[PDB]
Amino acid sequence: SMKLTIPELSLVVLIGSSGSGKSTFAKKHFKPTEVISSDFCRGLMSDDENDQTVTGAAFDVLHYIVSKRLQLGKLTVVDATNVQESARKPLIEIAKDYHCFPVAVVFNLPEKVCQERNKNRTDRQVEEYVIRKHTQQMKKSIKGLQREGFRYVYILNSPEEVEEVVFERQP
Amino acid sequence: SMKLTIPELSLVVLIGSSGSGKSTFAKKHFKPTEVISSDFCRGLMSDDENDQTVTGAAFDVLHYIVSKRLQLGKLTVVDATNVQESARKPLIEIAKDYHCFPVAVVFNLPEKVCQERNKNRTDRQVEEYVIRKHTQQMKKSIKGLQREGFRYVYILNSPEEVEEVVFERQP
DNA sequence: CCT
Ligand SMILES: Nc1nc2c(ncn2[C@@H]2O[C@H](COP(=O)(O)OP(=O)(O)OP(=O)(O)O)[C@@H](O)[C@H]2O)c(=O)[nH]1
Ligand SMILES: Nc1nc2c(ncn2[C@@H]2O[C@H](COP(=O)(O)OP(=O)(O)OP(=O)(O)O)[C@@H](O)[C@H]2O)c(=O)[nH]1
Ligand SMILES: [Mg+2]
Ligand SMILES: [Mg+2]
Repeated sequence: SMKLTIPELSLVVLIGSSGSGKSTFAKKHFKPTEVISSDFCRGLMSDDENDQTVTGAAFDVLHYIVSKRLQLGKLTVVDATNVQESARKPLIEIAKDYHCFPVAVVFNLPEKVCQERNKNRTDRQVEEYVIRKHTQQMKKSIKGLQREGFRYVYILNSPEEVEEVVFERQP
Repeated sequence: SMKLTIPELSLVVLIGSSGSGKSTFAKKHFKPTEVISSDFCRGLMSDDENDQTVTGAAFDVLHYIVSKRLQLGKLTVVDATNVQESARKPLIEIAKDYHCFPVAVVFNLPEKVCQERNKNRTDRQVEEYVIRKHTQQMKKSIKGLQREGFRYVYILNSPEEVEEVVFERQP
């Protein structure tokens, strides 16, 4: 296995294109109440599936819920694309304010893996250009994550490595 | 600053071309007895500064000293180039054997910075082709370090980032 | 400088 160490109080930020397997991974490794996804926060704002007209409100709600869980000292996982620096920065600042380590888990998979998974999804699908763009953004982001303020940066480079991951939580 | 977290029980493996500043960095951040350098181990095998033939024995000696220190529960830093996967593999095995975390600290500096520091050092220089080779080997190594078994991988991407490092040791 |  590939062991990824995280502090008992962490903010775990998943970073990956649509189709990279972020939500699948979060379900496998974390309790449901530890995981706050952008899709869930959109669903609070709208009774339409994956409503694109409420994006800003949904991310405001995600930041708020994340902050209040960290205030209570509860480990939290942010399940969103997080491929833009502008997306990650508030999460780093929130972790700081609550004396929490921010941890990056990056799904560094080839674009084709994500494009192929996308076409077979039974929940929702995105257009090909979205995944092309996310993948470019993700790859561009890797080098500067430590400098951005992530205390541990874990990069997963294939489905096989993702599959092998085990988390070790430290008190 | 850039905070690098390491457990009190760590094997810290410095990875970098000749000239990248490994020994200077080790001296700034760790106690002298914590640092085992390949240069010191060659010196135990020969007073001939340029006796090429002692390299294999010197690394056997280095590995054994590291083993015994980790067995004693003493944090140890390996001060050698560590740019070949074959050099890192036995160090990872040692850390595992004594239930210690192997940590990678990578001096990802441009070849030119290393070449210039080599030209200007007054202690012991290497030939230009050596630094060209080391830098190529170092860059090729970065992606695979986590999969080799390093539990924390810290990449320093400029002299500015190297100077900003502070270690936080956690027990 | 793991030649
Ligand atoms: N074979 C295999 N398929 C996977 C794996 N992980 C995810 N998938 C499939 O890939 C598709 C996308 O997975 P998700 O976890 O929803 O991807 P995501 O990164 O959350 O995507 P977004 O929510 O759009 O950002 C789903 O149909 C998954 O079942 C995996 O580890 N192995
Ligand atoms: N300006 C500046 N010079 C440095 C720094 N670190 C090292 N140097 C200089 O670079 C030269 C080599 O530094 P070392 O620490 O000996 O490099 P090394 O990586 O141990 O080299 P090898 O033992 O040959 O593998 C010395 O002359 C240092 O004074 C630094 O952080 N800033
Ligand atoms: Mg998802
Ligand atoms: Mg040195």
